[PDB]
Amino acid sequence: VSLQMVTVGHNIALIQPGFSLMNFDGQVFFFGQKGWPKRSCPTGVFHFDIKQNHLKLKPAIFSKDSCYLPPLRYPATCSYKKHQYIIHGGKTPNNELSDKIYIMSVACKNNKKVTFRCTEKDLVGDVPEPRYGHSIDVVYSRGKSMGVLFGGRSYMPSTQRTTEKWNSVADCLPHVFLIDFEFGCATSYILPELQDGLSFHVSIARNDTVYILGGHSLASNIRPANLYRIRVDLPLGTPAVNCTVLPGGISVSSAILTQTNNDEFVIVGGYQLENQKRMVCSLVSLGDNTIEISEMETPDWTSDIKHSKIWFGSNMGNGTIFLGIPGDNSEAFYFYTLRC
Amino acid sequence: RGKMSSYAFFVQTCREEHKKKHPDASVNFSEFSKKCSERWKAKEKGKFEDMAKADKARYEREMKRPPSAFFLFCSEYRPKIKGEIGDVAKKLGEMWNNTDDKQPYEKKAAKLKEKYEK
Amino acid sequence: RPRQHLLSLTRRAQKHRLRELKIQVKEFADKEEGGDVKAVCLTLFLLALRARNEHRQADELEAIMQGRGSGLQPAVCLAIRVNTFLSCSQYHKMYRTVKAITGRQIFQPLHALRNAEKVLLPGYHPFEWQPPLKNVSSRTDVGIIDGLSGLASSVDEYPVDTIAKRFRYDSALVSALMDMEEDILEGMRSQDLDDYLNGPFTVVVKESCDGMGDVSEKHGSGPAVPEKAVRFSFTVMRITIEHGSQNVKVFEEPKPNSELCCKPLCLMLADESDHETLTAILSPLIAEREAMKSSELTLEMGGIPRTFKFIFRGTGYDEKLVREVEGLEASGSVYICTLCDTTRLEASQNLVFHSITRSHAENLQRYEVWRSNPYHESVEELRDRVKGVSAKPFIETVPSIDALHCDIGNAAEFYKIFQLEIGEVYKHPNASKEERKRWQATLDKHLRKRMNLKPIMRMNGNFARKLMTQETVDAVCELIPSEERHEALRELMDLYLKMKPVWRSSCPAKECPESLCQYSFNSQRFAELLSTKFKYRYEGKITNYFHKTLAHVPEIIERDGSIGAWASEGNESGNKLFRRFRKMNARQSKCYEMEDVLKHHWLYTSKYLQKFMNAHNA
DNA sequence: CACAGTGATGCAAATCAAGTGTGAAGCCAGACAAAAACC
DNA sequence: GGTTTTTGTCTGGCTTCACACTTGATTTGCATCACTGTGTAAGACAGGCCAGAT
DNA sequence: TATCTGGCCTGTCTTA
Ligand SMILES: [K+]
Ligand SMILES: [Mg+2]
Ligand SMILES: [Zn+2]
Repeated sequence: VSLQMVTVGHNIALIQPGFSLMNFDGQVFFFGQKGWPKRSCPTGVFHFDIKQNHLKLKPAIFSKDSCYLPPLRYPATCSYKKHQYIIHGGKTPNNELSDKIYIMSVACKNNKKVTFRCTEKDLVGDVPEPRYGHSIDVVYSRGKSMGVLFGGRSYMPSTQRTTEKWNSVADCLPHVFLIDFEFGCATSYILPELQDGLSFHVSIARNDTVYILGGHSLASNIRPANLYRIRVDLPLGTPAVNCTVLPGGISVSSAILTQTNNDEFVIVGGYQLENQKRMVCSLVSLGDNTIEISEMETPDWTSDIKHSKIWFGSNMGNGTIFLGIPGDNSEAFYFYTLRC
Repeated sequence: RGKMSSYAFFVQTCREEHKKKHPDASVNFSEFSKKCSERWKAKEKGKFEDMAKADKARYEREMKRPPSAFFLFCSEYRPKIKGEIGDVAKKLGEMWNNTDDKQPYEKKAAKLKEKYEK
Repeated sequence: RPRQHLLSLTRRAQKHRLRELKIQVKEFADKEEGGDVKAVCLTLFLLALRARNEHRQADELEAIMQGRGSGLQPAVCLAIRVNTFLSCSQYHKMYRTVKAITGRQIFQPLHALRNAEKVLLPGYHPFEWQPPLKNVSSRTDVGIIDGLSGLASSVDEYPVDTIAKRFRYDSALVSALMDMEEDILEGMRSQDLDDYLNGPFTVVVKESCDGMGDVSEKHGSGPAVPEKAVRFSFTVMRITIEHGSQNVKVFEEPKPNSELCCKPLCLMLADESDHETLTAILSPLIAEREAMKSSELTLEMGGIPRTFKFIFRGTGYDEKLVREVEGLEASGSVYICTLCDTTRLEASQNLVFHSITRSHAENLQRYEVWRSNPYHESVEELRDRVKGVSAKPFIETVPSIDALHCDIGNAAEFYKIFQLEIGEVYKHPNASKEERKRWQATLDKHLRKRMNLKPIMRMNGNFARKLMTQETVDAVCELIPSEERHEALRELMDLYLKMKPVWRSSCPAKECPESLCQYSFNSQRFAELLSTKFKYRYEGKITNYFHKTLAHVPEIIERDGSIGAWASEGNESGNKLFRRFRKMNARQSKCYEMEDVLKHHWLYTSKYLQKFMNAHNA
């Protein structure tokens, strides 16, 4: 666990809280630029590579058959196995929520320059209302694959929305969503175990189970220390989901998550209280029917991170985390990598 | 206070004499000043002359919107009390304090409040 | 004992002095004036005063003999306070001193003026919308609202770096309308219409928005805000009534660019170029505004309910901000115009023959085309097909021209031609940067000598106003050797000055009819001059505003009747008010500076308050 | 130990308004006389 | 001293005016709060570097 | 050869 300062290039102003990194074969890429795309990079997607602690963000182009998805802050992102990425929800630069879902896959990789295919996936049934700060994962049960989508926030509904509180948000109803990408349909499941709304939580998916960690419940304004197990059964008939509550969970919202090794991940970052960042780190070890959360050695944080009121970041995919804090005002943010 | 000359003491004693001689009668000022001036115009005056210094010593020691509901109620109960200003007000206030009672007077004031505003 | 002066003496002493003349005056009264000593002395004194040219004391004595209670109604104190720029703290100093020295409460204390303000601010008068506005609240007592409109600020969400206060849009309009009520009544009268007539009035609102720099942050606890501001404002431009098969103009703003009548609607400490924060704050304004298009305001004026329908014209925007909010590319792009689809190379070849095709509704279609890419095109081809609309618009603006910034840009171009004419670039193609610096230095010095202009870093309205004259071309010609080019500069400037009044005056049809008639003809020869005798600069390229000025002025004028009256110059002058008020009319604290400025800037724009200051000119 | 503001708040102090008859202050009348400044 | 002008005193009644008190509601006075701006360009000095002088 | 001053440059320090 080594912390390291990162220099940034001329277009550092793109990086904002709510950005996304995607991993395609050890090459990292960047999505969710601040502002609408400019002529320097019309897709708003960037090859994101740190060479000797220097980050150069370099524009990437789309295939002829691609959509031009708007930059999205706090979307639900997810990796799918033939490798492709799922993006659902998010805020647009105009502060609208997209109900849309986009698929990011590589189209071409000649001369170590990458062309992406961004295709829009239509969705019918019980489509989840437009959201941000929510999780989406794919599971595997009896040789069948299914997408799970939980929690998040949206604006009030048209019936009750007032220009005077036009930007007020509220946690979506905690229904678990099963989303089949092959058929383009979506089924909602209300569970008595999930009564509270929850967003900015951590989602770990192994086999046919998804773990819901931490997060913030807006109605109660509490960051739960609970853990929730959701297992999806995929038989020939109706798929069913069972929710189990497991004591000994983390209390943290907005935390990041990287996979260090098979069956283990690290949790870092995030907030314990509105004005108390979570400086501790957790190790998660996954058994077939067991999950183990254990304290691990804190990193050698600097006096900037310690006293920063906020921080943000994301997993880069190799067990390293790209971390940003608001800096001086010049360069608005200060960026660090954190290896494991 | 004031300090009085010999001629002034003279005029005062003449006014006292005239009052005792003629009680029912009202004196004219201009004529009385004339006749006092002629009577004053060497021994008679010595008494007043010595009285003036005693008065000088005396001068030394002297040197060293329509109305409130209470107002509406007050005005009506005023006639009865008169039959029975400061004492009136005290009685009015004590009885108004001892009294749903003042709801009608305040309804009248409520009607008058819009009339004052416009 | 030398006689003392008469005025020093005691009442007794002056009686003895005037005893001789007292009786002498008494005879004259009984003889000539019925024994009225009071009135014959009052008149003798008054006449003695005016004999000594001392009319003030005579006039004051006259008001004492009558029962003259001199005091100013509070709303009149408000008007004097607001419009003379006195602060409450200074006005309280004035009030206090007047009352102490005169002994009379001529000016009202602040608690009264503070109560007088209530009528003039949003949320006082009642109103109703038929049908009810969508997503807007039927409450009618809503004054200053938090401009973040409930934007999520928990440490998980996006960071909130701005502070903002606003009026609800409808609620603001009502207060504006009620402020204009006397002037709407008078306008009907002067059109020979029933005062009580209540028909469907139509209100045309001019909409302006503006970014400022150099707004220093205060010390003290709060959000670390940026040193920039954005201001959204509206101006009521004209009101007509429908009386038969006619639209009768009952109000038209006389000074359509005056800070007096640009009303503030939203102040925020934010960067206009921070799209996320700009749309978070203003989205509730454009929602309120959209709802008002589909409804009729019924509001009570003079006892009689009146209906009002509203037309919103967003024209107080400079080109940079138009492009940001209508999803267009930035002004360097090859798509040079916000009004047409022409390319900057085509604008230099054709020059004049283009018509207005862009619109808020087209741009929304085009974004969606951009986003969806329905012909599965290459980026080049996709961009060509949507003509540079690669972002989703979020504000409806009129396709127009801002006369202030147009005026400024054109002058800045002429200033560059003057430089290049001095270096004889028409004859010598290449020249070093040092060689170019000196061209500017010559021109800068000469403009100081012959025009009294000092040099400035960035071009000004007044600089533009003073540079674009034929006296200035005379000055510049002294520096250019070739008189074949004195002729070209003189003509180019003559054409320009035949053109300018069209896009600047309030009614070109009434004010420069021959200028309006000849525009298409004159703009052709202007364009031909640039292609012929200025080929060195205008071959393959032209500026945005030259294009707008040359190709769209006549159409805009017939669609709208004016260009100048819809300019941003009024909203810009409001910025000057922003700065003054932030210093000297608000609480010096981070969490009240915006609402105090908003409230007091609204007052400063009240026509009801302004009228008390034209009372001398009855 | 700079300093005169910047506007809104809210609490204390003032003011108001009504009933009517007390005393206190100034005033008038003619005439002459204290003090207090000047040859 | 003689002389000249300020201030009175003597009286009965004339007018105008402040005051007397209580109650609840307005209208004024005032201190309080955390922050504002005016302080805002260039010279002195040391230490490295290398070509042309010693 | 073997040093050696002087400009030159950059950079910090002092007051604005
Ligand atoms: K002006
Ligand atoms: Mg500006
Ligand atoms: Zn055009």
